[PDB]
Amino acid sequence: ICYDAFVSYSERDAYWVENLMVQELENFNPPFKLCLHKRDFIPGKWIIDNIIDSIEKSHKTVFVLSENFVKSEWSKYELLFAAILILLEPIEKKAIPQRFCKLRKIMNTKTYLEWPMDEAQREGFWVNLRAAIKS
Amino acid sequence: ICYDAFVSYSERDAYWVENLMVQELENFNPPFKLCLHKRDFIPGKWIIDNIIDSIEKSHKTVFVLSENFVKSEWSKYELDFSHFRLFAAILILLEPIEKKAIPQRFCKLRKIMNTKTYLEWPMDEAQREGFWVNLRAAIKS
Amino acid sequence: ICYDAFVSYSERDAYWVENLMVQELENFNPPFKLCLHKRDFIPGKWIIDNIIDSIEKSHKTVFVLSENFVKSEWSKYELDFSHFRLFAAILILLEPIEKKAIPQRFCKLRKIMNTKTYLEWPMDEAQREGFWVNLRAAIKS
Amino acid sequence: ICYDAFVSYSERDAYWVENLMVQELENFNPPFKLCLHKRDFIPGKWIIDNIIDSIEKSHKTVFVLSENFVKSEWSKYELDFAAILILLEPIEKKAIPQRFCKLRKIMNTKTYLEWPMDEAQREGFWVNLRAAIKS
Repeated sequence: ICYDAFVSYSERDAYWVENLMVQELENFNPPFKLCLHKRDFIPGKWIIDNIIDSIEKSHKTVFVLSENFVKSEWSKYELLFAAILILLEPIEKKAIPQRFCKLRKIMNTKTYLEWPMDEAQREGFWVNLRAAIKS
Repeated sequence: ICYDAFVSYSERDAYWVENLMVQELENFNPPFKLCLHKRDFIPGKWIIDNIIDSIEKSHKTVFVLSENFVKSEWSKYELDFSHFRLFAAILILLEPIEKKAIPQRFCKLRKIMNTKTYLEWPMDEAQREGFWVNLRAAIKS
Repeated sequence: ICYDAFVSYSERDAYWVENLMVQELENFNPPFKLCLHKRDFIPGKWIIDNIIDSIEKSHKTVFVLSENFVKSEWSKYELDFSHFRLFAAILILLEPIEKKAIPQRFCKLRKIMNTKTYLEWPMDEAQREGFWVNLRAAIKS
Repeated sequence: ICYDAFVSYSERDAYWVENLMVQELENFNPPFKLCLHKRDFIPGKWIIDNIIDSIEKSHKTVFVLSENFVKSEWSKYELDFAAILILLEPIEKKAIPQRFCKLRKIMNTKTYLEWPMDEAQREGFWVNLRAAIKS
């Protein structure tokens, strides 16, 4: 085991993950060891490779859910269920196709963390996230 | 499986790989069949593919370490290609690399640089005769 | 698995599949989960895969056989998807076909028209009420 | 088993395969059951699928060798591991890159059949072939 978490996010949500989340975690004290998929990996796309082995070499895996993540990043996983979900923006459970089940399942169960649209509550969001990670 | 070794290096440490090691390994008798990174990858296909097909079509992969390579090439072999479990891979430490200067995300390489299991290019021309003796020794293992 | 069954059919045989089979299966109670070939296959993906992403994403595969079908869409499963050895796959037979008009390259489909293992869709405006019951039971099987 | 033989060839040698070869066999009597790869399968490219399986469904496997066969068809074999070879055009064992070795093997095994450069021997070319095919 090498990192405390594998963060699977989408190139669009990149800003949030590589900037803000990285700030509230990799710059914590003591710091968290993060393996950001989109930042650390060759921007080419894959599966067997790393992902699993990279995941299995990190204490936890974070899926930064959002509509962007559905379009382009989920598609693979459907085709770890330990796993920490993060709902960055509200996704319409319905608006989610019926061919993307495992998501729905893992979704509805509610083993997820919801990022707040209210600046004030962010301070707490992390607190729960770090806790979840360090769980 | 057509090569003896797939040498992966940085353009920075070019001269050495191309003008010293190659001579040393290719001319040696008998000679070695080498696949060469920044000097001989096939068109069309994208690099990473070439890199793979190479890593795949050759007995061993010889990595030429150097702060500049750790900064621009090593990420690949420890992540995107983790599934290749390359860590039999031979490592050459061309120059010195302080451990603490190694990105924290690179645990395989850190374990490498701690286990001191790499061929270290000597600065005393005298000792190279031996360097070369283990490099082949290694490749041909 | 994310779908109860994946219906593979021609475009000439739609009304049947898309209006009846749907009504009878996607409106039962409790309703079924169906993946209709010429209806829910995504764009950004190439058909073949689009298929493999359904075959595997469903408990069973329903092959609405017809004359047209064999002509315009059977090949795919005779060799392309011949590694999946689909022959648990349900085989419907919506209309008659002369076993002599079936291409000789379609070995497997031959065996299909011999062991006559499939649900033939009846002309009997009465014996049909039982086709769909044999259908569901094949799916839910 | 179901096919008399399998034909692996480069899209660029089709006119010879999908034409001369066929009108010489699939149109013989009794006709041969041939499954030409570039002709019958979907133009998508793969490996596990078909090929080995479709191969395990023919009494033989015929490779139509030629510079074009290497540029687009052999690369696939060299990486993965009865066989009738049909050298269409003379291919110098030199031009064969050091990365096409399982090839220089089969090649330097001279277990092939050459396409004659003289109209005369043509009619004969087809004989030896049909032989090896049915044999």
